[PDB]
Amino acid sequence: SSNDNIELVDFQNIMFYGDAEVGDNQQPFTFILDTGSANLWVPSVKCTTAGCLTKHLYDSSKSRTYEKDGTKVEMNYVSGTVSGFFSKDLVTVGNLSLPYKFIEVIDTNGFEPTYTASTFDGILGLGWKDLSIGSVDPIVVELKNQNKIENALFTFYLPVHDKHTGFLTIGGIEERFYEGPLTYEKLNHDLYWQITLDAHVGNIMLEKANCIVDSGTSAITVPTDFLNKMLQNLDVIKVPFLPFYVTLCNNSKLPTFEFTSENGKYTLEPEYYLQHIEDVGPGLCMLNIIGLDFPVPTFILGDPFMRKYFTVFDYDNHSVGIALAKKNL
Amino acid sequence: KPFSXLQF
Repeated sequence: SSNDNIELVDFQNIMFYGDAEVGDNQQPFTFILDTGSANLWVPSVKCTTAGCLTKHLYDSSKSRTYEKDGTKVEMNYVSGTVSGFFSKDLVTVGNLSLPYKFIEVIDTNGFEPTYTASTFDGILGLGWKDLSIGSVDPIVVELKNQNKIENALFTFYLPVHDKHTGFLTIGGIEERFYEGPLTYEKLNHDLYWQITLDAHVGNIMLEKANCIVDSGTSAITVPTDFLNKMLQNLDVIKVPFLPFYVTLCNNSKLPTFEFTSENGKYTLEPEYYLQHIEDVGPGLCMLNIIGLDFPVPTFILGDPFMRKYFTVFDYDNHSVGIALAKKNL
Repeated sequence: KPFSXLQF
């Protein structure tokens, strides 16, 4: 109530979105609210690539507040690349506004076929400054300095398909979202929302694993080596060439992720990473887990995790809070 | 590619 709330809706279960506007005239865009990146871009009316033909385009010539920058920038994500140029204008998230430096994307070719397929216009990073390009302070941070929000923190209470919507809450922790104690974990760097936990999936163990709480990832990421072992006798096939794992939804050998710290124990039961796919086969399910290797063992605690656990991203305390989410408001 | 908008 005394905080900024953005509503979250989840359609297909690939990636949920949020709305926000750029420009003094409230030009509307659909954003992926990404804690894994630190920039905010929108497809420009200068965009020449095909992905833009069906997206909401920003037209700087229609906003009084627009302010030209022009320096070229490129964005590289795990899933793709987009390019354009910086610009400056009034960004509005929820019921708060502020002048901000964003990217007008004119080239999407390096983000296909995902971009055209998906139904979002751009991305809105919610990470740390160091991670950004063009030394841009996080929105939530700026909002705080400007005395526009109580605290420099934001929370995620993810939506669940065809059940209840979600919320991005800026500046305050609302207890309405969870139950039980909220256990804070320290970051090991002010780059990613990355903390250290022990990963004990079944009989496989990774002590002091690098963990990234990330709203921009639809799956649970795991080091390929670890995924292979982890599933070694649980009656789970890996598609011959296709990077998926199909299994029976009822498969009693499905494991439960268990990450532990001094302050908490977080578990992710099958019910949180199983994707029914009757179409393919009656009783079949695909695991929402995927391999992704970093130079140091790392897991990406994606949406499946944040969908069970309410999370607090606290800049002032350089830590991430975790609480069991209320199944319904 | 695994759907992840983490940047490097």
